[PDB]
Amino acid sequence: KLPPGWEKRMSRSSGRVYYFNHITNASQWERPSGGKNGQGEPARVRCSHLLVAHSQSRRPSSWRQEKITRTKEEALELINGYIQKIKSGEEDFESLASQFSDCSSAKARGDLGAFSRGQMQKPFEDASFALRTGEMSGPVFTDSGIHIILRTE
Repeated sequence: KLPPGWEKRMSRSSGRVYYFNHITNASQWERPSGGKNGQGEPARVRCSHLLVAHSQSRRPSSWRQEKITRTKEEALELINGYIQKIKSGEEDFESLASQFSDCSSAKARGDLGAFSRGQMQKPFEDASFALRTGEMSGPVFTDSGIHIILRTE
């Protein structure tokens, strides 16, 4: 029971019963599913993401600032914060991706078009293919920094 990645947990020092995904890093009270077996995975998936980079990113630069100084932890604070804002409904994913993303895709609502396994960084890819149409991920790390993936197709 539970699609690839999913699991049942309980937050530290806080009695919370919810679902967690080891691949997407998504957290939610609601159960992801409710009999669709041998479902495997699609061959292609269109995705949008918002990327925050830190000092250890392969390319500590982006269209937002000539030189990235923020640390890993600081960049993670930002992701979380953007996630908090997305989920609360206070701010949609696209506008946040267009305002703060460190990938040139920011000028495209953060879209990346449909892709298949092979091109993207394995961490980002595994997440993307583990996400379902309309689902959003939790923090995702790659040599580019920390992402927030949103599968559109």
